[PDB]
Amino acid sequence: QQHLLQLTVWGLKQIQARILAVERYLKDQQL
Amino acid sequence: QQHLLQLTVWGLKQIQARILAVERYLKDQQL
Amino acid sequence: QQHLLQLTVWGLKQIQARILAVERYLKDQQL
Repeated sequence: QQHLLQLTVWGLKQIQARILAVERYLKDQQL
Repeated sequence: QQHLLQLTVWGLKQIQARILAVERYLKDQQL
Repeated sequence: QQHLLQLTVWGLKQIQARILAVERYLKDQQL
């Protein structure tokens, strides 16, 4: 099967990690 | 029931709020 | 029909584009 809901939950987790990386970057670069 | 699609729609809304916070931060800190 | 999973996959794609815009902004503004 294609399990698009499971794939989407995974895509959600990848985007959370990208936003967390940007939050950290801002902190680390002291903006 | 577990309603994973509803949970995922909610998770989507939390990530939109996190990205909006970063967009605002950039504006507010004048980068 | 309402196809909430398809709508959510689309919402996912809009949020990826917003995060990519912020990643690019940081690069372009040289933070």
